[PDB]
Amino acid sequence: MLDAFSRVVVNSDSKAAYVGGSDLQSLKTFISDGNKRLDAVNCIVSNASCIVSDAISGMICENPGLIAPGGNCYTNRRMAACLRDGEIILRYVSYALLAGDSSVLDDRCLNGLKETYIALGVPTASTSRAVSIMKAASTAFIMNTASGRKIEIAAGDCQALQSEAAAYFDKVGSAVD
Amino acid sequence: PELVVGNKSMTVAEQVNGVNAESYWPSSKVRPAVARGTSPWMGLGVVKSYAAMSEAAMAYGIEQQSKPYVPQKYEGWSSGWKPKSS
Amino acid sequence: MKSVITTTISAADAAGRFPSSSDLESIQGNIQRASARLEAAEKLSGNHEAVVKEAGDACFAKYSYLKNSGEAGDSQEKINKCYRDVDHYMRLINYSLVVGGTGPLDEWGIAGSREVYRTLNLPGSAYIASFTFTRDRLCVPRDMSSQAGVEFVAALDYVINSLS
Amino acid sequence: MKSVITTTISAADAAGRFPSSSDLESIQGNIQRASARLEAAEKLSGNHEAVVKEAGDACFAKYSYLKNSGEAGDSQEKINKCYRDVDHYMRLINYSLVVGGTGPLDEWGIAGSREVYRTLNLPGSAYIASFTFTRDRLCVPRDMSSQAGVEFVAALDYVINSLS
Amino acid sequence: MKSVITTTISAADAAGRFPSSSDLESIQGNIQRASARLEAAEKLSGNHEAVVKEAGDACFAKYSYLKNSGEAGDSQEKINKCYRDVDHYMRLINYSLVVGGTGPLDEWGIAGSREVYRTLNLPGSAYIASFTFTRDRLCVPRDMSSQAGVEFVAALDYVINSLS
Amino acid sequence: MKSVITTTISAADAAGRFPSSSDLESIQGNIQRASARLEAAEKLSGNHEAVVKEAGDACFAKYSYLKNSGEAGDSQEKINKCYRDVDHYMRLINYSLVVGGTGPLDEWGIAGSREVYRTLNLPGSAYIASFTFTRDRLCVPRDMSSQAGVEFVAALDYVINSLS
Amino acid sequence: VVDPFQRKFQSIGKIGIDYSRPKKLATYKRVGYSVGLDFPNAVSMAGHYSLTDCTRAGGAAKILM
Ligand SMILES: C=CC1=C(C)[C@@H](Cc2[nH]c(/C=C3N=C(/C=C4\NC(=O)[C@H](C)[C@H]4CC)C(C)=C\3CCC(=O)O)c(CCC(=O)O)c2C)NC1=O
Ligand SMILES: C=CC1=C(C)[C@@H](Cc2[nH]c(/C=C3N=C(/C=C4\NC(=O)[C@H](C)[C@H]4CC)C(C)=C\3CCC(=O)O)c(CCC(=O)O)c2C)NC1=O
Ligand SMILES: C=CC1=C(C)[C@@H](Cc2[nH]c(/C=C3N=C(/C=C4\NC(=O)[C@H](C)[C@H]4CC)C(C)=C\3CCC(=O)O)c(CCC(=O)O)c2C)NC1=O
Ligand SMILES: C=CC1=C(C)[C@@H](Cc2[nH]c(/C=C3N=C(/C=C4\NC(=O)[C@H](C)[C@H]4CC)C(C)=C\3CCC(=O)O)c(CCC(=O)O)c2C)NC1=O
Ligand SMILES: C=CC1=C(C)[C@@H](Cc2[nH]c(/C=C3N=C(/C=C4\NC(=O)[C@H](C)[C@H]4CC)C(C)=C\3CCC(=O)O)c(CCC(=O)O)c2C)NC1=O
Ligand SMILES: C=CC1=C(C)[C@@H](Cc2[nH]c(/C=C3N=C(/C=C4\NC(=O)[C@H](C)[C@H]4CC)C(C)=C\3CCC(=O)O)c(CCC(=O)O)c2C)NC1=O
Ligand SMILES: C=CC1=C(C)[C@@H](Cc2[nH]c(/C=C3N=C(/C=C4\NC(=O)[C@H](C)[C@H]4CC)C(C)=C\3CCC(=O)O)c(CCC(=O)O)c2C)NC1=O
Ligand SMILES: C=CC1=C(C)[C@@H](Cc2[nH]c(/C=C3N=C(/C=C4\NC(=O)[C@H](C)[C@H]4CC)C(C)=C\3CCC(=O)O)c(CCC(=O)O)c2C)NC1=O
Ligand SMILES: C=CC1=C(C)[C@@H](Cc2[nH]c(/C=C3N=C(/C=C4\NC(=O)[C@H](C)[C@H]4CC)C(C)=C\3CCC(=O)O)c(CCC(=O)O)c2C)NC1=O
Ligand SMILES: C=CC1=C(C)[C@@H](Cc2[nH]c(/C=C3N=C(/C=C4\NC(=O)[C@H](C)[C@H]4CC)C(C)=C\3CCC(=O)O)c(CCC(=O)O)c2C)NC1=O
Ligand SMILES: C=CC1=C(C)[C@@H](Cc2[nH]c(/C=C3N=C(/C=C4\NC(=O)[C@H](C)[C@H]4CC)C(C)=C\3CCC(=O)O)c(CCC(=O)O)c2C)NC1=O
Ligand SMILES: C=CC1=C(C)[C@@H](Cc2[nH]c(/C=C3N=C(/C=C4\NC(=O)[C@H](C)[C@H]4CC)C(C)=C\3CCC(=O)O)c(CCC(=O)O)c2C)NC1=O
Ligand SMILES: CCC1=C(C)[C@@H](CC2=N/C(=C\c3[nH]c(C[C@@H]4NC(=O)C(C)=C4CC)c(C)c3CCC(=O)O)C(CCC(=O)O)=C2C)NC1=O
Repeated sequence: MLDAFSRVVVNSDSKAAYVGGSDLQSLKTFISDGNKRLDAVNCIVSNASCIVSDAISGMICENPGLIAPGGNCYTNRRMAACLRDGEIILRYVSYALLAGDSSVLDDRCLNGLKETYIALGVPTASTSRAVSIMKAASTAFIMNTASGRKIEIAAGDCQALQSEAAAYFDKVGSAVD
Repeated sequence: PELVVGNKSMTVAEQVNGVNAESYWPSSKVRPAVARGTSPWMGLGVVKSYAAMSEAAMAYGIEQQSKPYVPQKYEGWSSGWKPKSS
Repeated sequence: MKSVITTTISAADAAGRFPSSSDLESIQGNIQRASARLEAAEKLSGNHEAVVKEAGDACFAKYSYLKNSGEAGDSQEKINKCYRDVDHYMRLINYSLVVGGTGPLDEWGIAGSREVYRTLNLPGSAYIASFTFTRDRLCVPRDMSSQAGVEFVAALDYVINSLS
Repeated sequence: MKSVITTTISAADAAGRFPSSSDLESIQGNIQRASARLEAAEKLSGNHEAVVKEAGDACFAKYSYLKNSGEAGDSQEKINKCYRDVDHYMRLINYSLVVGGTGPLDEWGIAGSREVYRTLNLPGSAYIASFTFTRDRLCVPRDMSSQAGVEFVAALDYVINSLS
Repeated sequence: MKSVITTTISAADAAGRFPSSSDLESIQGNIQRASARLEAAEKLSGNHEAVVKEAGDACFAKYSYLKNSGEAGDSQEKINKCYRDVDHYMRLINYSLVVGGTGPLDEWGIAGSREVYRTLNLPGSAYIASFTFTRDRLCVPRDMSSQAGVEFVAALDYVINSLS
Repeated sequence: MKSVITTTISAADAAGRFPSSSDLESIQGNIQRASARLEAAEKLSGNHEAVVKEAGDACFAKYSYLKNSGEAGDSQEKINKCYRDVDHYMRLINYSLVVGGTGPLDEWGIAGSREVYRTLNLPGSAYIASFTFTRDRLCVPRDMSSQAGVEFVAALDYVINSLS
Repeated sequence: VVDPFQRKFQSIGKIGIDYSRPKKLATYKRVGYSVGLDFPNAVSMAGHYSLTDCTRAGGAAKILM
């Protein structure tokens, strides 16, 4: 588990030197980025159950073969495990947004997931579709452009951070495929 | 209008309470209430709601209960079914 | 999928013992009460469509607010998902009547239903209204038989007590 | 009862280690965000009665069927239990604002609420309607403050995401 | 409203005289063919939903261009208007079927049909496709007596020959 | 998925060589002709529905026997599969216009189409009638542009030469 | 009951039936599904994968092999 700080430190350890100027300058841009990252994680957390509900329900409604008898969503217990997994994926993405580095997302959840969904017979393209729906919904919450919720924040540009969160969801969706 | 109407002279009591109530007489409505165009910034004075249900909560309830989706007869579920997919 | 057979096979297997006369008496009782259960399964497979239709109709007859604002069945599509779900529950009552335990109904219908239902805003009392409607729409001599009818009631009661 | 202090004390205790500078930075942040949280706690302790009253009123304004048949608030007694429950949830939002974590709200309110609510046929959507009404009845400059207002919204959103 | 009794009462009224034996024979024939008419009325009131369902489904089965742009029943609402209009038609076939003269079907449905359709853009041939589907589909022997079938087909034929 | 980029990267990779100036000139040409291709892709994404509808309408306008006996589109459902397939072909023409090679159209549409079409009794000449109809419904200055229009013609011609 | 060896080789069942407590991704990768491969009849297929392994049960890689 490594944040931004630990990434700078471990890279400087492989380089075998002290920390220096430019790396600390980029990390100063991280700390000044600061409350935008805080409020961003607050936006993705305080809507998260609803994101998971809408995303998995959208996954089923796009592809109705999941709910067809014999599909991997066809049962209550399969559906419960489905909702549970979508909740976990959004949880580790939120951890990767607090840390600023995807080492937590790589070590906790992404490691050994493709072989797991291969082992269970979970269709991978449907999972990548659900991850993509969580991506678009999550960036729509992070720009405060949701069509059902518009909460008050002071104005500021947040393109970079949205590209960061989209990079984590593309890491997950690229990882299951 | 007798040739058109035929036998359907409506009584005064039904015609007042009919569809054309506001157009049968328009005149004698006694003291129409008028709502003034207040600015939302200034509340202008002393008003107590004096209602069982709050003004905000009641407006919320009327807006939630507003218009029921009308189930129609022909989207009704048959024996078997397949759910349509977008 | 729990039944008499899987209970005594699972138990004798857990002891590591050959199946003694007690297991044989258990399956003896299974083939005693079998004819009643299969009678009720045959009749349920007879008129299931009218059962599900009357069930959902009384379900929206009680709770009309679902088709009002709704954070519920708010389209004809979602009412089709309603009658689909009642088809599933009657189909699992048919399967539990054929197996003769609550096995397939529990492992396919009941297990982890609660997370789905609290996650997707689905109230349980509407389902319970539907099943209590069907249980009140039973007949003592008319539609099934006395004793098999009791079996049917038991299964549907299990569903209600698993849902409330 | 989870907070900043109990998290870093519990973690450094789990390591068996004296509290390093990291824990000190954590409690430093606690005393940074403290003033906002205490502001919202003071104003919530100011007008709690109108908050609970408007909240429950909108809760029955949406779902009228509760006071109809009802397998719900079907007496003045049960409506008293209704507004008691909304008093408890607001009291726990106040407690979680003072502690500054979701500790007392989770361990007193959220833990095992689901068994009580599915056992006593209490619908969750009514509570959710109440809290979403309160969260929409917030103000950016008017009633609390911008920043602390955000803190309050977060707490209430946690309740909603724990209930749906 | 045309029937046997209204025609003969209006006839002897036109002569200004009391009803002779001829009008009595006419209403005697009315109470002869009555039971066949009302048998057809009972079965039509029985299964009207399936008749209208097959009628509209075959109506769009023959003509697909109704769901094309913007020329016809292209939206869900307009197709709902289709099914409710065929509901009115079978309701008027039931009404004139009870009366036994084509009076109420004429004065309610047929009168001013043509003026309404052209301005709106409603094709009468697709209505003809629906009714001729239901005309052909019915079996004289299986779901009713031979006489009632004839009566039903006659009424429906009137609809077609009054439409286009 | 073949394009300019994948061809020169795949070739220079097959040699095990760095990308020389020749590859750079190839991608230079890709970013030269890019503007035309993306113009035709934007306009195809504009009015694809009218294109597919007129295409299939002329497809059954030529070969009427399909909707006759048919061992072909013999329902409104199969005509929906018809217009779905023409939607897929136009969607792959869009994809090949965005990529700028025949890559996704060949690997998704053309590869293995022949076994499916000879297995499911689907004649190719009807598709070819549809595409030649769309290619005759092109415009020199009007709808797209001269140059990009030519690009579109080429893509559609490739489909025809892959199908006949 | 089942032998301690035999349980390692066998399988992991579905959740709501076979095991109440949900399982780590580690235990699907490491134990899982464990089938050995038969001796190759061709030169091309020999040195790519190991043969049946003893006292070890791999999982989810043996699917791909
Ligand atoms: C720490 C991270 C972490 C995860 C990410 C999950 C991943 C995960 N999911 C499942 C298991 C499962 N996951 C799903 C989910 C799916 N249902 C579908 O329709 C979709 C394809 C997909 C949701 C998008 C289902 C249905 C099961 C149960 C599969 C089965 O038993 O058939 C299992 C096996 C154990 C179990 O049954 O719960 C694991 C390890 N678990 C973890 O511990
Ligand atoms: C402990 C938790 C914790 C948080 C969650 C944050 C929340 C937070 N954000 C801001 C403040 C801010 N937050 C944002 C963020 C946004 N920019 C946008 O384009 C988006 C809508 C959004 C990111 C998704 C911006 C732009 C400001 C400054 C607003 C302004 O000054 O106009 C402030 C006021 C103080 C400040 O200026 O930093 C606070 C308390 N702070 C905390 O202490
Ligand atoms: C094997 C058993 C089995 C079941 C019993 C069902 C249970 C079930 N229902 C839904 C899903 C649903 N179920 C309903 C049904 C309801 N509509 C209402 O107005 C009523 C409250 C209620 C009927 C009485 C609706 C509306 C949805 C969709 C909910 C939504 O998307 O908002 C889902 C999620 C997947 C989906 O969208 O289909 C599941 C697992 N599925 C199964 O596999
Ligand atoms: C497989 C399960 C299964 C059921 C649970 C029943 C349920 C059921 N009962 C009726 C229909 C009926 N059910 C009864 C039964 C009786 N009414 C009384 O007042 C008596 C107290 C009671 C007998 C003890 C009657 C009389 C009808 C016809 C009229 C009615 O609706 O009451 C109908 C409508 C179709 C019909 O008329 O038969 C249905 C679906 N049918 C099934 O196939
Ligand atoms: C402790 C926390 C706490 C809050 C967050 C507030 C929330 C709150 N607001 C109002 C009440 C109100 N709140 C607003 C605010 C609004 N005006 C609008 O144009 C916007 C929609 C919105 C600001 C964004 C208004 C206008 C009223 C009065 C409503 C009325 O009387 O019609 C009331 C009822 C009592 C009153 O009239 O003051 C309450 C409890 N009060 C509290 O005690
Ligand atoms: C510490 C926190 C804390 C809470 C939050 C409450 C939560 C709670 N409510 C009830 C119990 C109850 N709660 C309600 C409330 C409701 N009436 C309705 O119409 C609405 C849906 C809803 C108000 C919005 C009702 C009616 C009961 C009694 C239910 C019954 O007996 O049928 C119970 C069971 C014990 C009892 O009967 O009091 C509990 C634990 N109790 C606590 O100790
Ligand atoms: C008492 C008897 C009685 C009837 C029989 C109907 C007949 C009728 N239909 C429409 C009106 C309509 N009827 C239809 C129906 C059609 N849609 C199609 O695709 C098919 C061609 C056809 C069904 C088979 C449609 C679509 C409209 C609306 C037309 C429009 O607004 O464009 C109207 C005009 C008023 C309105 O918009 O509702 C009337 C009088 N109304 C009556 O009062
Ligand atoms: C009120 C008037 C009224 C009618 C006129 C009928 C018309 C009608 N017939 C059928 C249904 C049917 N009708 C026939 C009849 C036919 N068998 C053939 O060999 C011939 C082509 C034809 C007799 C001349 C058959 C066979 C069915 C059943 C079709 C099937 O299930 O495949 C159905 C569907 C419901 C059902 O299965 O019964 C309906 C609505 N029903 C009504 O309510
Ligand atoms: C990615 C690209 C892509 C395509 C282009 C289609 C091509 C395609 N069409 C069909 C299948 C079909 N395609 C048609 C279409 C036709 N109906 C007719 O009257 C005309 C001759 C023709 C429209 C012009 C029909 C009717 C079927 C079903 C054939 C049958 O089942 O008899 C199938 C078999 C699977 C299925 O049944 O859907 C496939 C692969 N599918 C794809 O994935
Ligand atoms: C992406 C591919 C693409 C196509 C292949 C065209 C195809 C196309 N052309 C028209 C429509 C038309 N196309 C033309 C073109 C002309 N008619 C003539 O007689 C001239 C010879 C010729 C110009 C050289 C004309 C005039 C119309 C409008 C009237 C008509 O149908 O002819 C329409 C109907 C919508 C409209 O009016 O614009 C469509 C779908 N559109 C597209 O978007
Ligand atoms: C639940 C099912 C189940 C089984 C089927 C067995 C299978 C089994 N057998 C052995 C173990 C053994 N099994 C045999 C049996 C054999 N002796 C021979 O001469 C023959 C080749 C063969 C009998 C036909 C022997 C000899 C051992 C001990 C091997 C040794 O220690 O060398 C072991 C290892 C543990 C042990 O030592 O007991 C296991 C798991 N165990 C189970 O739990
Ligand atoms: C066609 C002939 C043929 C062979 C001769 C083998 C030879 C072979 N074994 C391994 C690979 C292996 N071989 C074994 C076998 C075991 N290691 C132990 O310590 C145990 C004593 C023993 C089982 C009894 C193991 C465990 C591996 C993987 C790790 C290793 O190298 O030891 C590999 C590398 C590829 C792989 O991992 O599978 C190869 C080429 N494979 C073949 O296809
Ligand atoms: C008929 C079957 C069906 C569904 C179910 C939806 C599901 C759905 N939601 C989306 C995407 C989506 N969903 C939400 C969340 C959602 N919107 C809100 O404003 C609030 C409060 C929400 C929870 C209640 C957001 C915020 C987005 C992003 C788009 C947007 O700005 O609204 C997307 C776009 C995916 C993408 O961009 O790739 C889909 C497909 N679509 C369907 O066809």
